[PDB]
Amino acid sequence: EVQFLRTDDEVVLQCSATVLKEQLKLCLAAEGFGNRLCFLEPTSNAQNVPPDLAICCFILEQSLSVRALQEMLANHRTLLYGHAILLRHAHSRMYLSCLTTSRSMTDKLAFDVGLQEDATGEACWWTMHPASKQRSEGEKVRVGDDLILVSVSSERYLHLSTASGELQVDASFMQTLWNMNPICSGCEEGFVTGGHVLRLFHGHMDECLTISPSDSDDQR
Amino acid sequence: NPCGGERYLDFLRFAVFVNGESVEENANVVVRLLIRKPECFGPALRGEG
Amino acid sequence: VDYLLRLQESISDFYWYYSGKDVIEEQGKRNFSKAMSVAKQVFNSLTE
Amino acid sequence: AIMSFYAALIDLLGRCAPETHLIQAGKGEALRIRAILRSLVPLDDLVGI
Repeated sequence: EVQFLRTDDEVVLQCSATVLKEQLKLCLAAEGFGNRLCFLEPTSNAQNVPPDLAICCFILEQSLSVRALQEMLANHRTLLYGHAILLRHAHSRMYLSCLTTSRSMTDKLAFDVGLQEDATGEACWWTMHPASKQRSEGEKVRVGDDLILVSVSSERYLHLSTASGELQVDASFMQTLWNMNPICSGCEEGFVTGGHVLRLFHGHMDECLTISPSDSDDQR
Repeated sequence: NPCGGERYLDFLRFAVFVNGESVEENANVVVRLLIRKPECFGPALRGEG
Repeated sequence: VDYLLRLQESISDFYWYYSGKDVIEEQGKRNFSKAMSVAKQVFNSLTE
Repeated sequence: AIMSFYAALIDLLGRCAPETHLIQAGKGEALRIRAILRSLVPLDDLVGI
């Protein structure tokens, strides 16, 4: 059976761009602390240069229907097309939202996309829609599907802007197809998994593998 | 085609605005459809250029 | 089955609409009765 | 014709604008629609026209 995305799953929002007649895969990323705006980390050249995947991981905290979201705002579940999802940055724990500020010189109607400290408001919620009619509203979102995200607050698609030389992500009225590639679904207790930060101890010697202190003469 | 655009905009105005007050349902639907099809706003309001 | 799924989604949406309100008015009750009668007929069809 | 089309479009959007009583009641849909209209039409452009 095809894998179905579920809440509490780490995912990376991925888009494809053609630069110099070459397909380039980019993942939505954000630092969170010191920079709330989202950029795009290329991942096609992974064999030669590792991507900074630490900041590209988002957790599907919660998925709701539109009416349920309206009621909740007024006051594991499989993702279904048409529902509203709440993406929380794994590192900073700030929620992906459609910012009111805009810095896109090319597009006047576009808005910046960035992280938000709190989940309050309708800016943090995004609605998934099928990219093609092969899927229909109410169908479970299969892993590897192409979907378009529409901001609830601004009614703007999550867009890849190639107008300028740089590739940038913004909320505009032009739609971009996004792939929600799973990173992890559920880790059984006590087992190591990729993307975990850990210390490598020398057996049980209490010795750990480490680089030299800061300002060392070996340049660390 | 500004002339046809104006005619259809006039019809949409009559559809949304009634007796000096806006009809909320029709206004919301019309706004959503217009934003979904940005070319309705005309070349000037088109975002990219 | 597809029509039943559509009807279930509509009923769930309508429940979400009325969840906040303390009491369902007569029009809401009537729409509930119509939707649930249609759902009962569909369930009987599947059973047969 | 171009000016007539743009005037008709702005008129239609203004009509689609939510009502003041809804805005005071703070209805989410009304505030969202007003924000969308404000984003579409800058105030400086209206003042200059």
